[PDB]
Amino acid sequence: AMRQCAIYGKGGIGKSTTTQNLVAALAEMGKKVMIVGCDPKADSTRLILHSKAQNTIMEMAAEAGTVEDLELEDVLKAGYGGVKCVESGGPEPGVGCAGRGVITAINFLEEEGAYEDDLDFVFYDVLGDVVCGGFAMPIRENKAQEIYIVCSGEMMAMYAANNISKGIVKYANSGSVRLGGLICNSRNTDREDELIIALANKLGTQMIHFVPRDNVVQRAEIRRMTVIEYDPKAKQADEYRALARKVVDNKLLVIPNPITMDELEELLMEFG
Amino acid sequence: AMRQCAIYGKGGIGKSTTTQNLVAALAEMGKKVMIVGCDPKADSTRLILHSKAQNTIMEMAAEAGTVEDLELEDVLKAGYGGVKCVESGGPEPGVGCAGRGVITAINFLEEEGAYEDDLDFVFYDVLGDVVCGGFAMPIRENKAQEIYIVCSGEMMAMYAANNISKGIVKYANSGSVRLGGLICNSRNTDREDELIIALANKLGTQMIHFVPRDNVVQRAEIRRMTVIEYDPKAKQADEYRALARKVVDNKLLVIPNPITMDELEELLMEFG
Ligand SMILES: Nc1ncnc2c1ncn2[C@@H]1O[C@H](COP(=O)(O)OP(=O)(O)O)[C@@H](O)[C@H]1O
Ligand SMILES: Nc1ncnc2c1ncn2[C@@H]1O[C@H](COP(=O)(O)OP(=O)(O)O)[C@@H](O)[C@H]1O
Ligand SMILES: [Mg+2]
Ligand SMILES: [Mg+2]
Repeated sequence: AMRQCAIYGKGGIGKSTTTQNLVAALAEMGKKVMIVGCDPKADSTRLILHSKAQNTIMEMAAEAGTVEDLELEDVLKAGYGGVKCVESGGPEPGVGCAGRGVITAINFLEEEGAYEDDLDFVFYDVLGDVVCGGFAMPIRENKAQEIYIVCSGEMMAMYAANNISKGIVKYANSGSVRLGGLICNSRNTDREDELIIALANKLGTQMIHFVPRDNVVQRAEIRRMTVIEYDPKAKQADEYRALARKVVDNKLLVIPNPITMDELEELLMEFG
Repeated sequence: AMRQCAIYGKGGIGKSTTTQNLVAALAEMGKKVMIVGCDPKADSTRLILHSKAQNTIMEMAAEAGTVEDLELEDVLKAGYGGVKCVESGGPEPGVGCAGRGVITAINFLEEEGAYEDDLDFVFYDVLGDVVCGGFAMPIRENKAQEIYIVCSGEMMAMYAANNISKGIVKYANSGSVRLGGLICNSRNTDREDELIIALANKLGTQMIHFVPRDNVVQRAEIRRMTVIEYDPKAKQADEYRALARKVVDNKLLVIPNPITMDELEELLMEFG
C-alpha cells in the first residue's frame, strides 16, 4: 500500500514550503516518499534537491523527442533523506492550458512504474487558484486520494479552500478522493487558529495543524534547504514533525460540505 | 475613443479593491466607465453596486435559455457615479475551463454594442494566477490594450507580474496589447516601493503608484462601498485619486522585458 496525498491551496500560501518540510520530516521518520510538482512555477522540489529548481518532464520530453524517449531513472531525482522528486512543468504563459503538463507527468509516472510498492507516500503539490484542466486531474482521475488544503485567515485563502472542496464534491460518485484536513499556515494574527478550526468544522473536516510564521523558514530556503535539514533543533522543525505525525495518523477523510459566501463572511466578521 | 485597460495580478493581491476605487475616482472626475469582471470569484463590482456581488452573464444566459435571449440593458447595472458593471462568471470548480465565461461575456458585450462612443474607459478585472483560456483572451484577442499589474514585495506577486509580462510578449506581433505599469499594493514593509520601482525598471515599465495599506479599506468594504464613496476625505481616497490621475495621464505603454528567476531572487535579496 501507499498513501497518495495532494496539497492544494491558493498561490503563495505556503504549499511548497509546507509539503517539502512535511516530507523531509517523514523521511527523517524512515518513510519512503515521492514529491510530484503540479504547479507551473516548478520550484516544488528545490528544497529537497538543494537546487535552483528542477528540469520538468515537459522540458525533458521536448529535448529528447517524445516522452517515450525518457526513462524514469532519468527524470526522478533523489535528495534529502532519499526523497524522490519530479516536476511536471507546463506551457509558457499565453499558450495552451497551464495544467497540461500535469496530465503528461502523472501518466508518465504511472506507465513507467514509479509507483513501486516500497513507496509509503506520494505527495502532489498542486496549484489551486483554478480547479480545471490538469489541476483538476488529480481529483477527477482519482490520483490524490487524500487532499490537504493549506490556508490562512486571509479571505482569499479560505475562498480557495471552499472552491477546492466544491471540486471534491463534484467527483464524489467516482473514485475515492476525499478532503483530509486544513493546514493553517499562519499570518501570526490573533485567533487565526480558531478561525481555521471553525472553517474546518463547517466543511466537515478538521484543522490538522497550525504552522506558525517563522523567519527560520526564509533562512533555510535562502540556502535551498528544508528547516528539517537546515536546523533540526528549531522549534519550527518540531512543528513540521508534528504535522507529519498527524498526517500519518489521520483517519478522517470526508466528502466536504462547501459553505456559502455569507457563511464565509460571517466567520471573518466574528473572529475579527 | 475609449481606453481599454485590464488589471491583472495574483489572487488576493488587491485587483478588485484597487480597480473599483480607481474607477470611482475616475467617475468622481467626470469620466464614464464600465467595469467587466473577468475573475470567477465574481465580486469585482460589488463596491460600485453596494451589493453582495452581481449575477453573472453565464448564470443569466442559463436562466434565459441562450445568451441571445439577454439584452444589454438587462445585464449591465449602474452604481456609484453612474459606473456600469457586468460579471462574466465561470463554470463550477472541476468543470470545464475556469475562464470560459470571459470569452462569452466579452463577445456578448461587443455584439450588443456596450462599447458606446461615450464611454471613456473600460476596465477588465482579470484573474492572473494562470494566463490561459479566457484569462488570456483579453491579451490574445486584443481587448485590453493597456495592462496594469497589481503586485507587492511578495515573491509570488512579483512572479505573477513576470508571468503576465511573458504573455504580453507572446502576442506582441498582433494587436496592440502593452504593459502600462505596475501598481504596488503595500504590505507596509520597508523599501517596498523601491523594490517595485526596481522591478518595473527591469521590465521596462514604471511603478505608476504606491497604494498604502489602510484599514479604512476594510471599513468601507464591510459597508459594500469604495473608500471614495465611504469617506471622500480619507487619505486613502486621495491615494486612489492620485492613481486615477496617473493612469489618465500615462503615456508609457511597452512590450515588457521579462526577467529570469535569478534576477527576481537578487532583487528580493538586495532590498532585504
Ligand atoms: N510558516 C512560514 N513561515 C515563514 N515563511 C513562510 C512560511 N510558509 C511559507 N513561507 C514563505 O512564503 C513564501 C511562499 O511559500 P510557498 O510554499 O512557495 O507558496 P506556494 O507554493 O503556495 O506558492 C515563501 O517565501 C516561503 O518561504
Ligand atoms: N490597500 C489596501 N489596504 C487594506 N486592505 C486592502 C488593500 N487592498 C486590498 N485590501 C484587502 O485585501 C483583500 C483582497 O483584495 P481584492 O481586491 O479582493 O483582491 P483580488 O481581487 O486581487 O483577489 C480584501 O479584503 C481587501 O479589502
Ligand atoms: Mg509552490
Ligand atoms: Mg477580485
